[PDB]
Amino acid sequence: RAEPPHCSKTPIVRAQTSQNAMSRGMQMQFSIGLHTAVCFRLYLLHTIRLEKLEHHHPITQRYTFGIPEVHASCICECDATSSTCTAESHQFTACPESDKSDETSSCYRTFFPNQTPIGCSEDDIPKLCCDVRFKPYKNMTFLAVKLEQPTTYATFVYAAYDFVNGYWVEKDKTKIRSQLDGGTQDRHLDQKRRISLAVTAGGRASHQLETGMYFSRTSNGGETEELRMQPLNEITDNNFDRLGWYRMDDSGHFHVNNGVVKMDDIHKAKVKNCKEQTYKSILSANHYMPGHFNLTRPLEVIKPWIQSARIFDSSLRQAVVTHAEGTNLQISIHLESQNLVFFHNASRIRDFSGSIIVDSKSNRLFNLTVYEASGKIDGSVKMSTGFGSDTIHTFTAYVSDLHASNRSMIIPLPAIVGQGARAICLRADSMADIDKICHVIEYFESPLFEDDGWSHP
Amino acid sequence: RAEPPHCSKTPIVRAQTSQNAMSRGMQMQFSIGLHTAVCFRLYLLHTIRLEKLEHHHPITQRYTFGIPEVHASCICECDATSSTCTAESHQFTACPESDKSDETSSCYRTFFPNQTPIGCSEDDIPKLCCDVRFKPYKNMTFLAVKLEQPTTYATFVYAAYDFVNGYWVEKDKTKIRSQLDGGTQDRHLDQKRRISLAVTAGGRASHQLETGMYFSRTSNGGETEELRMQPLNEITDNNFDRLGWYRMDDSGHFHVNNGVVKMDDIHKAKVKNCKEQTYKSILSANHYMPGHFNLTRPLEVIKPWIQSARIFDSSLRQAVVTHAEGTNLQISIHLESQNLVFFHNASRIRDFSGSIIVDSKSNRLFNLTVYEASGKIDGSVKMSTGFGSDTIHTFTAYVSDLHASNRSMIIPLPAIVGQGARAICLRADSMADIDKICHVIEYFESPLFEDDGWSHP
Amino acid sequence: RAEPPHCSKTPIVRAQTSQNAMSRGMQMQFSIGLHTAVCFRLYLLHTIRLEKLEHHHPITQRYTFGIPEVHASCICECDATSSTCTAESHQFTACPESDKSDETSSCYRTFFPNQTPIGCSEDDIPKLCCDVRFKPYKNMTFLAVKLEQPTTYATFVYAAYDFVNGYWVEKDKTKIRSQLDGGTQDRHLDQKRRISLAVTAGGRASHQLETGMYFSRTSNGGETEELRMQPLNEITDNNFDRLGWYRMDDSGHFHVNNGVVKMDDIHKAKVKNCKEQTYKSILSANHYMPGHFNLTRPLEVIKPWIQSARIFDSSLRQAVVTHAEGTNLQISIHLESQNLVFFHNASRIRDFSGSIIVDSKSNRLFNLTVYEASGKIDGSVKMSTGFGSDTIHTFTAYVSDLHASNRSMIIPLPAIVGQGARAICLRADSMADIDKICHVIEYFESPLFEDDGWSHP
Ligand SMILES: *[C@@H]1O[C@H](CO)[C@@H](O[C@@H]2O[C@H](CO)[C@@H](O)[C@H](O)[C@H]2NC(C)=O)[C@H](O)[C@H]1NC(C)=O
Ligand SMILES: *[C@@H]1O[C@H](CO)[C@@H](O[C@@H]2O[C@H](CO)[C@@H](O)[C@H](O)[C@H]2NC(C)=O)[C@H](O)[C@H]1NC(C)=O
Ligand SMILES: *[C@@H]1O[C@H](CO)[C@@H](O[C@@H]2O[C@H](CO)[C@@H](O)[C@H](O)[C@H]2NC(C)=O)[C@H](O)[C@H]1NC(C)=O
Ligand SMILES: *[C@@H]1O[C@H](CO)[C@@H](O)[C@H](O)[C@H]1NC(C)=O
Ligand SMILES: *[C@@H]1O[C@H](CO)[C@@H](O)[C@H](O)[C@H]1NC(C)=O
Ligand SMILES: *[C@@H]1O[C@H](CO)[C@@H](O)[C@H](O)[C@H]1NC(C)=O
Repeated sequence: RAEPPHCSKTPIVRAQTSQNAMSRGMQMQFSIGLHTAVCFRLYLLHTIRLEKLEHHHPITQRYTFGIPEVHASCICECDATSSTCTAESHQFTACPESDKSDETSSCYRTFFPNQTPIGCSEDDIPKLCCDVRFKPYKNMTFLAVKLEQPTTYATFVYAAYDFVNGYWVEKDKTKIRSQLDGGTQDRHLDQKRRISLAVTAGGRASHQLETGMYFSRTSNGGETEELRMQPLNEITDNNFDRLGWYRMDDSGHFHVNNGVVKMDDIHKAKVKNCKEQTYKSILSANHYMPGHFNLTRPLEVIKPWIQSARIFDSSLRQAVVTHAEGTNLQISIHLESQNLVFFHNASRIRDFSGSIIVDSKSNRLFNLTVYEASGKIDGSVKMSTGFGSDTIHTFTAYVSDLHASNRSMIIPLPAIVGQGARAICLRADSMADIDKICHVIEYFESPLFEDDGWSHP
Repeated sequence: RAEPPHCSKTPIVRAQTSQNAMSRGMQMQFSIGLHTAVCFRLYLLHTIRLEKLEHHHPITQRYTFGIPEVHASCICECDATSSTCTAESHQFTACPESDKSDETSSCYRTFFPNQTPIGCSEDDIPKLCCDVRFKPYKNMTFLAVKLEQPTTYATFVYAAYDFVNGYWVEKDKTKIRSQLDGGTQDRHLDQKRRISLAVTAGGRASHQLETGMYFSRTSNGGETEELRMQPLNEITDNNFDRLGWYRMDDSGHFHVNNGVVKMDDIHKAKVKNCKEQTYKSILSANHYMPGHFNLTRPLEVIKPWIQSARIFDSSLRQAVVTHAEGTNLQISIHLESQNLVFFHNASRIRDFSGSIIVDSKSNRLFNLTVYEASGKIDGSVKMSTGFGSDTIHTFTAYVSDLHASNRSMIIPLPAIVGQGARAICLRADSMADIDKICHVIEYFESPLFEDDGWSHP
Repeated sequence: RAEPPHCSKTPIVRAQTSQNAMSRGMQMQFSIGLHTAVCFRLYLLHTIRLEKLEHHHPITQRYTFGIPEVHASCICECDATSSTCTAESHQFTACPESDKSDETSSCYRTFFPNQTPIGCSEDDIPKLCCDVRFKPYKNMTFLAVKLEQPTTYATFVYAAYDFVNGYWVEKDKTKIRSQLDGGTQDRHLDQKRRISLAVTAGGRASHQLETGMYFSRTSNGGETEELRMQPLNEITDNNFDRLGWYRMDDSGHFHVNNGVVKMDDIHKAKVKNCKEQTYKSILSANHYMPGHFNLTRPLEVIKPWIQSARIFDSSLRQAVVTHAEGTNLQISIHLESQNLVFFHNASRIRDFSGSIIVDSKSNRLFNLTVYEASGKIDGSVKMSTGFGSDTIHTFTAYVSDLHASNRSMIIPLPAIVGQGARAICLRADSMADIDKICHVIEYFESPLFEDDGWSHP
C-alpha cells in the first residue's frame, strides 16, 4: 500500500573529489528543502525526505510552581499597647500551628501599626494584624524550565521503491539523524553500503526559540505537555510580578518563595473601622487567584514557525522544538563505473482558497488551502483586487503528497501586504502563465491581544 | 537618463535540473552580495540588484508612556494623635479632588509616622504627610513596543537596458520581494515570462535585532520615528528603575502604573524640622525629571549594522529593520535552445581617506571614504605605519555606482587592530600589487559612554 | 621539523567567472570545515587550514563589583520617646564618622519602631536601631561587562611545503583573517600574488553568546581571565537578588549601590528581648557572605561549544569568544594557463574509547577518545548493546593531526540517545564496513545542579 513522496525538481551540481597519492570520484550536490523529497535511480527508486528539523535545548533550571489562591483576614486593636496584635506575633512570621491550618495551605503574617482611630477614641493609635493564606488554585501545577542554546538535528527518511507488477513496493525505510551545528555529517544510506549521504548546514537555523524561562502543565501520568511562555522567574529570582513565586517543595506542598520575609512588601492593608473589624487589603503581586491570572496558550499555537515545543521525556533534561519553517540543507551524494540519475514529478494544483490574516499576536500571513495539489506552487500577491494589478510579493509553497491532495498552510507576508482585499494568483511549476488561478482574497485583522483594586474585610 | 548598476564579477556554477518521465534543463547558479548587482545577456542587458535585506518583527506589546516631572510637598504634625495627617488620608490613596489639581497632573499620597521631634516637645512622635505629583515632561510621549522573532525579506531590483544610439535606455524596472526563512522562493523575472529567479538563504541573517522592548517618540501627524533601546518595562512589568512606569490611558492622561499601591515603596521622606515644615524627600526610581532622564539616540545611529529600524505604518503591527550589513544569498537563474551569458565591469579606485575609530559604544571600525571608485576593492590592514609591515587583517568593500564615485563606508575591524596609527592599503579587483594605494591611518578611541540625592522642602 | 596538516577529502566545484567587454577565468569552489585543512598543487604543496572562528562582541557596559561580607548590629530603646535611636540618626543615613569605621567597610543605618515590649513595661513601644556593615569578601573583585551583538572573524593558516630530500620543509606560513557578517572577502594568499582566496559565510554562526551581562575575576597584573555568567545587574539596574549591587568607585572603595535609600528595603530586623539587647536580622538579598554566594564556573568549562570567552585586552572594549563547534565556510580559489589540483590523505583509526555523559547542565554528549587516528571518522550510535542493533544516530568526527594520533572530543547527541549502555561503531572514511570498531559505551547521567534564615544578636 506504500507510495513514494513527490520527487522535487532540483538542480544538481557535479562536484569532483580531491585525489590522494593512490589510484576520480564524482559527487552529486543539491539543496534539499524542509518537508521535501528528492528521488534518484542507480545504474529500484531511492528517495530522501527531509522529515524534521529540531532544536534540542538543554534544560538548565527546573522548579514546580502553581497558581496561588489568596485570602487575607485581619484583626484590629484600638490600643497600640495591647498585648494582642504585635510585631512579635505578626511581623516576619508564618501563622502558628494553633491558627486553623489546611494541609495544602501556607499562611504568612503581616503587621500594620499607625492606623487611624476610626471606631476608637481620638487618642488611640490602632494596629492591624493579618494572616495571608495561599492555596493551590484548581490544583493546577506547572513545571518551570530554563532552556539554553540548542543543538540542531535533521531527520531524513530514506525509502527505496521497486515497481513490481502495477503497484509501488517499499523495499527499505530508515530514519537518518544528522547534527547541523558543526561540519559535514556523513553516513552510508542504502542496505548495500554503496551510496553515501553528506549533510551540511550553512549557519544557524533561520529560527530558534530564545534562551529563557518556559513552562508546561504537569499532569497525571504523562507529566509534561506543550511548552508555553509567560513572564516567569528564574530559580534564583523572586519577582512577585512574574509567575513562579508560589513554589512546590520535595513533598507536594506549595509555599510562597521567601514568604515570611517578603509578605510585608507584597501585602498592603489599612483599617476602614477598627471597632467594626473592617479593612482594605491588596496583594502588590501578579499571577494569583482571584482575578489576577490568565494562562497563555502554548508556543506552537501562537507562533507559526513552531510545529511542536515539548520536554523530551520524564528525565526532564532536553526540550525538543520541531520547526514548521526552516531553510534548506546542502546535500552531497557519493558512491566500478555507475551512473546516478535524479528524477522529479510534475507540479499540479486544481484550485485554492484562503484569507489574509493579521492575528492577535501581529503575525501577518496568508492562510492558504490548496485543492488537488502536489509539488512546487508559485504564488504572487497583487496591489489591488484586479488580477492584472502590480505584483507586490511573490512566494513558493511546497505540497508533500505524491497524489494531488487538499492541504492547509501558513504563508508569511511582508508589511507591504497591508489592509484590504487583493488578488493572489497561484501557478504550479512549469505551467503556462494562462494556467494560473487568481482569486480576490479577503483581509482579517484581529486587534492586538495583550495582558495588563482593594478588597474589603 | 537611467544608467545600469556596476555589474559584479561573479563565479557561475552550471547546475542540471533533475528529469521527469517526459521529454535536460540547465541552470546558472551564483552567490549575490547585499547592495550588489549581477548582469547577463540572453541569446537587452538584464540586471539583478539585491537592494534590501529586511526583518519584519511582529509587535506583540504596545503601550504609551512619557517622562514624569516629579514634585513632592509634605506637611508635618508634631502630635501623633492629631486628626490632621493620618493613614486614612495619606496612605494608599490618590490626592483628593479638593487638593489643587492640574488636569495633566496625577497625585499620590504618602504617610510617614515615627518622626523625630525636631521642632516639637521631647515626647512628641511627629508624622509627615506628602503629595507626590507627576506631570508629563515637555509633553514628550513615547510608544513602547515588544518586538518578537522576525520574518526575513530580500528586495531585488530587476532592470533591463537597451543601448539605443549612444545612451543606455531603461526598458523594464520591477521590485522583487522574496521570503528568506524557508525553502527556495521562485518567480518569473522578465516581462516575457522566459527567465525565472530562485532565491535561497543558507540559514538566519548574520544579524538580527534581539527580541525585546524598544520604543520611539510619538509626534503630530506621522506618529512614530526611529526605534530606540533603553531599559524598558514590558506591559506586565512595573520596575521603577526602568522606563514605562509613567503610562498614558485611553484619553491622553498619564498615571503612575499602580501608583496608589506603589508610592510608599518609591517615595521616601524624613522630617528636617517639624515646626519649620522642612523635610528630605527622594524618589527611589529612575527615568524622571528633574535630573534622572537621559534619552538614548536611535538604534541606527548607534549600531553600525542597522540602516533603519522603524514601526512600519499607523496600524503598529510590524517593526521593519533594514540591514546595512548581511551575508550573500544563493541565486539560480533558469529559463528552444538559448544561451545565458554573465557580464561584469572592471573595478577602479583613484584614492581613499579614513580613520580607525573605537566609538563610545565600543564598535571597532575603519571609517572609509573612497574617491573615484566603483566595484570590488580589496583592503589590507598592516601591523605598523610602514607599508611593507605584516598584514594583520584583510577585507573587501563593494562600491555600487557604475561610474567612478566618492562614497563613505564602515568596515568593522577585529580586536587585533588595536591602538595607534597603521598603514592600510587598498587595491581594486584585478589591478597589479604595484597599483595599490597605501596610507597611514590615524586611530581615535572614544571612552565608553554609559549611564549610572535628597531634595529639601 | 614542520609537517603539513591532514589534507581533507573535499568535493570541488568548477565555477566560471563572468566576462567583461575585454579579452575565461575558472574558479575552484568547496566547503571548508572548522579545524580542517585543504591541500592543493599548482601546475610546492599549498595548505589552507580554518584555524579559528571568533565572535568579537563590543563591551557596552563596565563596572567593578565584589562580594559583600555583611554584619548587622542593633541597639534597642524601650521608650519610643527616647532621644537615643531615632529616624534622624538611623533612617536613610550612612553610619557617622564617630561610629567605629574600617577603611574598606561601608555602613548603612536602619530604624525599626513599633517593637513589642519584651524586656520592657507593658505600655512601652520599643524602637530598634541598626548599623548594617559591608566588607569585600576575601578581596575578590570582579568586572561586569555587557556584551552586545558580535562581528564574526575566521582565522586561516596558509602554509606552503616543499619536499626537499626526505623531509617536509615549511617555506611560507601566514595567518589570514576574514570577516563573516557581510559579503565575500577576498585577498592574495601566496607570496607571488598568483593565488587568491575568497571566503563567504552563508548566514550567522551556528552558535553565539547571547547579548547580556557577563563577568570575570580581576587579578594582580593580567586583570581579566575567562568570562562567566550568573544573574548580574546591568549598570542602571539595582536588583538585590542579582550580582553587582556591591560596587567599587573611582578609588578602590566598595559601596552598596544606592545603600542609604535601599537599606530599609533590604535589611529586616525585629527585637527578641529589648533589655537583653537581642534581635533577629536578615538581608532580603542574594550574593553575599556569609552563606549566600556560590561562584559559577567559567563559560568555556560549562558550555561545550565554547573553547574560550575572554575580554581581549586591557582597554576592555571587546570580548572574544572562540568557537569549538561551527558550520563550514564557502571557499573559492582563483588565479598564463595553469592547473589547480586538490589533494587529500587517507583516514585511519586504530581504536576508540568513551562514555555517554549527561552532565549537571543537561548537555547530552559522547565523550570520545580516538587512538592512532587521523582524518574523517564516521560514527553510528545503536539502539542497544548489540552491534547489529538499529542505528539511532550517525555522526562524523574530524582528527587534525597528519600522523595517526590519540585525541579527546565531545560529540553532541540527540535526545533519542537516552539512558543505558549501547553500542557505538566507528569507521574511518573509505574503509570496508567489516573494518569498523564497535564498542559498548556506558551511560553516566549527573543530576541537574542548580542554585536556590534569621541571624541572632
Ligand atoms: C514520479 O516520478 C517517477 C520517476 O520519474 C515516475 O516514474 C516511475 O519510475 C520509473 C522511472 O524512474 C519508471 O520505470 C516507472 O514505470 C514509473 N512508474 C509509473 C507508475 O509509471 C512516477 O510514475 C511518478 N509518479 C507520479 C504519480 O507521476
Ligand atoms: C559594463 O558592462 C557592460 C557589459 O559588459 C558593458 O558593455 C555594454 O553592453 C554590451 C556588452 O554586453 C555592448 O554591446 C555595449 O556596447 C556596451 N556599452 C558600451 C557603452 O560600450 C558596459 O559598457 C560597461 N559599462 C562601463 C561603465 O564600463
Ligand atoms: C598526504 O598528501 C600528500 C599529497 O597527496 C602526500 O604526497 C606528497 O606530496 C606529493 C604529492 O602531492 C608527492 O610528490 C610527495 O612525494 C608526497 N610525499 C611523500 C612523503 O610521499 C603526502 O605523502 C601525504 N602524507 C601522508 C602522511 O600520507
Ligand atoms: C486556516 O483556515 C482553516 C480553515 O480553512 C483553519 O482550520 C485553520 O485553523 C486556519 N488557521 C489560522 C492560523 O487561522
Ligand atoms: C565618517 O567620516 C565622515 C566624514 O569623512 C562622517 O560624515 C561620518 O559621519 C563618519 N562616520 C563615523 C561613524 O564616524
Ligand atoms: C572526557 O574524558 C577525558 C578522560 O578520558 C577527560 O580528560 C575529559 O575531561 C572528559 N570530558 C568530559 C566533558 O567529561
